[PDB]
Amino acid sequence: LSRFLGPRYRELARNWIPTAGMWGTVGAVGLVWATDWRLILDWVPYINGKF
Amino acid sequence: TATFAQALQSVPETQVSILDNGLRVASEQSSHATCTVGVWIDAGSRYETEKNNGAGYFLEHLAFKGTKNRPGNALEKEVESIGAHLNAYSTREHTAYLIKALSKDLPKVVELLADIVQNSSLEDSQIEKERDVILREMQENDASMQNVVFDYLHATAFQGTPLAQAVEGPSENVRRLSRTDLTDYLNRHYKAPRMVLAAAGGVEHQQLLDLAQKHLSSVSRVYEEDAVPGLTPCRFTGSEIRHRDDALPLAHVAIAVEGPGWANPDNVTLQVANAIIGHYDCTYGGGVHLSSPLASVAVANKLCQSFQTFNISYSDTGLLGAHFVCDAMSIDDMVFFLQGQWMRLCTSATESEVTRGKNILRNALVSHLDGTTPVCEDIGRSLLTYGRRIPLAEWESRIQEVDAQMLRDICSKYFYDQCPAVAGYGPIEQLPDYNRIRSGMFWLRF
Amino acid sequence: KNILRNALVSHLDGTTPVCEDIGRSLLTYGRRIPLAEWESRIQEVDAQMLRDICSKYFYDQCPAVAGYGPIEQLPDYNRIRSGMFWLRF
Amino acid sequence: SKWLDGFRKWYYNAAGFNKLGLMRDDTLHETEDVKEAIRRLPEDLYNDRMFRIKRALDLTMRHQILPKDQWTKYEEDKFYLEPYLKEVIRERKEREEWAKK
Amino acid sequence: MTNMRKTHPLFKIINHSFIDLPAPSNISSWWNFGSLLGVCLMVQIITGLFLAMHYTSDTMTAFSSVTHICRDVNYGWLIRYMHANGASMFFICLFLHVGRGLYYGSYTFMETWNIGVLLLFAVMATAFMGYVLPWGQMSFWGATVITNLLSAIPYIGTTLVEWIWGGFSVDKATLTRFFAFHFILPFIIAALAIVHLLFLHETGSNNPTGLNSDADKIPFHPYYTIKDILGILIMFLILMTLVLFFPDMLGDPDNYMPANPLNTPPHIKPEWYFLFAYAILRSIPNKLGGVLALILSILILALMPFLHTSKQRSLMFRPITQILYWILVANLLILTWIGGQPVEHPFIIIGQLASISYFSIILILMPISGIIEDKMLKLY
Ligand SMILES: CCCCCCCCCCCCCCCCCC(=O)OC[C@H](COP(=O)(O)OCCN)OC(=O)CCCCCCCCCCCCCCCCC
Ligand code: HEM
Ligand code: HEM
Repeated sequence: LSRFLGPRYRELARNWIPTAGMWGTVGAVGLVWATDWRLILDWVPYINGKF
Repeated sequence: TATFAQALQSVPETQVSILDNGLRVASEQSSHATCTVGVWIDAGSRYETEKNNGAGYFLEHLAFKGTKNRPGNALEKEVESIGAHLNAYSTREHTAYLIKALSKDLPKVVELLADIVQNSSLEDSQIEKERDVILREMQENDASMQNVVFDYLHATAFQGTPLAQAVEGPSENVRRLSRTDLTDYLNRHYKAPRMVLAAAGGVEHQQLLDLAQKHLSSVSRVYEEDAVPGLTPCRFTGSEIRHRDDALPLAHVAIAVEGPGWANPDNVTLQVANAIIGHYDCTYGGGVHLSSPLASVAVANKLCQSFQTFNISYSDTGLLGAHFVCDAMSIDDMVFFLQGQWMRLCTSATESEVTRGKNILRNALVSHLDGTTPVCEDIGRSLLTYGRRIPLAEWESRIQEVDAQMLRDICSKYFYDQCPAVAGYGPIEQLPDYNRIRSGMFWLRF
Repeated sequence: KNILRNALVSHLDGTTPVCEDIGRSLLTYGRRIPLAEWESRIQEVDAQMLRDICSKYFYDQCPAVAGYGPIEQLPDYNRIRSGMFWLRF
Repeated sequence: SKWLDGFRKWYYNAAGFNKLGLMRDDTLHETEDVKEAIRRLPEDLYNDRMFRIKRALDLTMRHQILPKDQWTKYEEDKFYLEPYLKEVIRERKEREEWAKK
Repeated sequence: MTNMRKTHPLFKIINHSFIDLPAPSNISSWWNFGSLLGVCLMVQIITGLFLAMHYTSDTMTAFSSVTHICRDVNYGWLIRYMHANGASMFFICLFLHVGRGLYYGSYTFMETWNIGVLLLFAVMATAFMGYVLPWGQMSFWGATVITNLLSAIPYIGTTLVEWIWGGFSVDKATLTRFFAFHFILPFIIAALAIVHLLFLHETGSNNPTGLNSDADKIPFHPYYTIKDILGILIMFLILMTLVLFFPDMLGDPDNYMPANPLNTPPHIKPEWYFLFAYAILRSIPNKLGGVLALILSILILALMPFLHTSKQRSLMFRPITQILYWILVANLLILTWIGGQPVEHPFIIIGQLASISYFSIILILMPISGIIEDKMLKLY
C-alpha cells in the first residue's frame, strides 16, 4: 500500500486523528453505557447509586 | 534579477491629497501616454429609500446628455474632439464616471468631469426619452439569466433591507420619477466628502490637484438642513427563491452565505478559498486534468455548463458563494459536489492546494491591476471602501501569511453549518429544497 | 382484397409494365392470365381460406433470417422460431 | 539463455491459449489500465482482437480447439497491447506521484 | 404496446433476470451449480415446512415426534430423509460453487463474493442448529462441544454461552430457540440470495476463459433454461437415489438413540461438511487459537480477492496455480478425512501438516506462483 505514502496523505491523517479519536470516545462511552460495564460505571460518581 | 518582492515594491505609490471641501484627490503615475481620470461617489441603490429606487441609474443615463455650460450633444462633441472615451457605471454602493484620454488633454477632461458631477441639466424631454430607453433595456436585461439570478439572490438574501432592491429599480418607479426626485437625489448623495477624483497613468499629482482646486472646489460640503444620512446594517436571511420556467434550455443556480465585508481581512483568506474552487465553462481546454476537483468532476461526469465562485463585499456585509449554469437533469449532482468541496475546505485543507490558491490569487491581483482603467478603478474603490489605497506589497504579505490551518478555520467560520441563500431560475425542479441544501452544509463525520 | 385489386390494376398501366407482365406470364404460366381471372381469384378469397393458407405457410415453420448492421439485439433463431407459433392456440 | 527460451516455449504450449488462437495480450484481465489501452488501440487490431476472443469463446463453448496448423505459434505472438499499456501505466504513475506529493 | 414481458413492472424483473439476461455462451456445467443451490434451498424449505407440521420442540417429545413422523405420517420418512440428504446435497453444491469461484477467478466480483461468504456462514449455522433439532445423542453432544468452543472466548465467552444456552447447559430452552432460529434463518438466506443475484446481475457473470464475453452472449432462455433443468434433474436423480437406496451412508447411527446427558459417546464428530473445520480447529493445541483458526479459515476464503497477483483472471491458462489448486482440494479432502478420526497417532501430525499446508497454499504459494507465471509469460 505505497499509494498513500506522501506528505499530503500524512497531513490528511494528522487532520483526521482528533475526529477519529472523538468518535472512538463516543463508541467506547456508548459501549460502556449499553453493556452497563462495572469496570467503569463503578468509578463515575453519580452512576454508583444504581448498584 | 529581481524577485516578486521588489517587483511589487517597485510599483509607484498612489498619492492622495484633500481639498478644503473634503474631496479626495488621488493619483498614481505611470509611463503611459494615456490616462484614466474618474470620479467615484459613495452613492448607490443602498442609499435609496424605495421611493427613488432608480434615481442613480436614471441620473447615470441623464449625466451625458448635456449640462448648463455645455448644452446637449456639443458636450459629447468635446469628448469626441480629443478622441477620449466616456464611461459610467453604478453598483449598489458606488457610482463612477470615468474618462480614458491622452495625457496632454488632462485639464479639459477634468473640467468635463466637473460638469458631469455638478451642472447636469435634466431636461424633461430627455427624461421621457431616457425613461423609454431604461424600459427597453430592462426588457433586454431580463433575458440575461445570470443578472436575474444575482438580483434574486440579493433580494432573498437581504429581504427588507435597502440591499435587496436592484440598481435599476422597478419599472413603476421608472414610469413614476420626475425631475424633482432627481434633483433631491443629486443634492443629497453627491456631496464633496463622499467623492474621490482618481487618476491613473501619465498624470502629475500636483497638476491634477491644481485642476481639482480650479474646477472641483466647493461642490456642496453642506447637507443644507443638518440632515445627515446614516449607513444602516442589513440583515442577512437564509432563504430561497425559485423562479420555475420550464421553457428555458438551461438553469442558473446561485448559492451564497453571508460575507464578512470590506474591512475584514479574512476576505483575503476567503479569496484563496475561491481560488481553490475556481471557475469553469465549456470552452476550457484543460480537459480532465484541471486542478480544481469540482471542475474535474464536472468534466468527468458532463454535469455543468459553467460555474464560478464569487465574494461580493459591501459595507460590513456580503455574499460568498457559487453560481453554476447547467441543464435540469444534472442540477442536484452539481449541488452535492459543490457542497462537498466546501466541506472539504472546512475539514481537509492541505498545504498544496493552499499554495496553489495563493499563487492563483497573486496572479489574479497583479493581472487585474494592468492598464490605466483598472488601476483608476482600484484607486476609487480603495479610497471609498478602505479609506486608503492598499499597496500590492501589503496584499502579498496578507497572502503569504495565509496557511492551511487558518484557511480551514475561516472556512469553518463562514461556511460550516450556515444557512445559505439560494436563487434558481430555469428548469429547477430537481434543484433540492432547503432542508437538503442545509443538510449538505455540514457533514455527519465532520 | 381492395388493396390487391388496386395494386395490380395500377401496376398494369403503360406499355412497359404491360409488356413486362406479358413476358413474365408466358415465361412462367405459359399463358397471359386475363385481369378478370385475377379479379375472380381475388373475389373467391374469404377469411376462412386466408386463415388456412396462412396457417399452412406460416404457422410452426422454420424461417430464413438475414441481418445486416447493428444486429446485436436481433434475437436468436430459437427465439424467432418460438415466436413463429402461439402457445394459446 | 537457449535452455530458458526452450523451456519458455514449452510453458507457452502448456498454457494452452495458443490452441484457441489467442495471442498473449488477448488473455489479459481487463483492469482500468487494460481497458484504457484497449480503447487506445487502432481499429484493425481492435477488430482482430475481438474476433479472436469471439472465436476462442465459441471453441470453449463446443469444448474443442483449433487444428494444429492454425495454432498461434510462439514466434508470431506479437505484443500489440504492450506499448499502449506502458504509456497508460506511466501516466497513471505520474498522476499518482502528483497526488502523492 | 403488447410487449407485456418488458412493460409489466413485475414481469420485467423476471424477464431481465431469467429470459433476456445476456449470459456467456461458453459456461460449463459448473455454472449450473448455484442455480441448483437455489432449487435445493426451496426443497429444504418445503420439506422443512412439512417437517414443521408434526415436530414438537420439547425435550421429552422431540425424538418421539421424529419417530412419529418416520412411522405414522404418510410418507413422513420420505420427507425427513429428503430434508437430511438435501442438506447434504446443499453442502455438496456449496462446495462445488465455491470451488468454481476460486478456480475461475470469480472472486473479483467482490460484493457478490462477500454476500456469498455471509450466505455460507448463515447456511452453516442453520444446518448446525437443524442437526441439533432431532435431539439424538449426537445432536446434544455436538451442540455441547461447539458451545464449549464458543466458551473458549476470553472474558465474555462464558456469559455469552450461558446466554445462548438459556441456562447451565444444552437443555429445553436451547432446543426451542434452536427450532425458532432454524425456522427463521433460511428466509434470511433467501433474501441474501436475492441480494447475491442483484449484485451479480449488476456486474454480469464470468466465463471459464476469464475473458470479456461481451462479443459472444446469448439469452438465458431457452439455453440455460433447459441446461439448468437438466442439471436439476441430475441433482434430483442423485438426491433420490441417496434417499431411496442409501439413506444412512452420510448420517451417523448414534443419532438414532435418545439424548443422554449421563452417557457420552466414545467419539464425538459433527457431520461431514463440518469435519474439515473440526480438523482445522482440533490440530492447534489451544482453544482460542483453534476457534480463531476456524473463523480465519472461512475469513481467508473471504479474503481471497486481495491475494490475486496475476494479470490473468481464470486458471485455464495457469498450470502451476492449477497444480496448487488441486493440491489444495486434495488437502481439503485429507482434512475432511482427519476430522472424522479420533486423536491418535498419526492423525494429529497429519491434521497439523494438512492445516499448515492449507493456510500456506492459500496465503503464500498461490500469489508467488502467479508472480512466477507472470515472469514466465514475459509480462514484466
Ligand atoms: C514434465 C512433464 C510431465 C512428466 C513427464 C510426462 C510427459 C508426457 C508428455 C506427453 C504429453 C502429455 C499431455 C500434456 C498436456 C499438457 C501439459 C501437462 O500436463 O504438463 C504436465 C503438468 C503441468 O506442468 P507445468 O505446470 O507446465 O509445470 C510447471 C513447472 N515449471 O504436470 C506436471 O508437470 C506434474 C505435476 C505433479 C504434481 C505433484 C504434486 C505432489 C504433491 C501433492 C500433495 C497433495 C496432498 C498434500 C497434503 C499436505 C499435508 C499432508
Ligand atoms: C425454513 C425452512 C426449514 C425448516 C422449517 C426446517 C425444519 C426442520 C425440522 C423441523 C427439522 C427436524 C426434523 C428432522 O430431524 O428431520 C429439521 C432438521 C434438519 N434440517 Fe431443517 N428446516 C429448514 C431448512 C433447512 C435448511 C436450509 C437446512 C440446511 C441445508 C436444514 C438442515 C437440517 C438438518 C441438517 C437437519 C437434521 C436432519 C436430521 O438429522 O434428521 N434445514 N429441519
Ligand atoms: C446460498 C447458496 C448460494 C446460492 C443460492 C447462490 C446463488 C448463485 C446464483 C444463482 C449464481 C448465478 C449462476 C451461477 O453462476 O452459478 C451465483 C453465482 C455466483 N456466486 Fe453464488 N450462491 C450461493 C453461494 C455462494 C457462495 C458461498 C459464494 C462465495 C464463495 C458465491 C459466489 C458466487 C460468485 C462469485 C458467482 C459468480 C459466478 C461467475 O460469474 O463466475 N455464491 N450464485
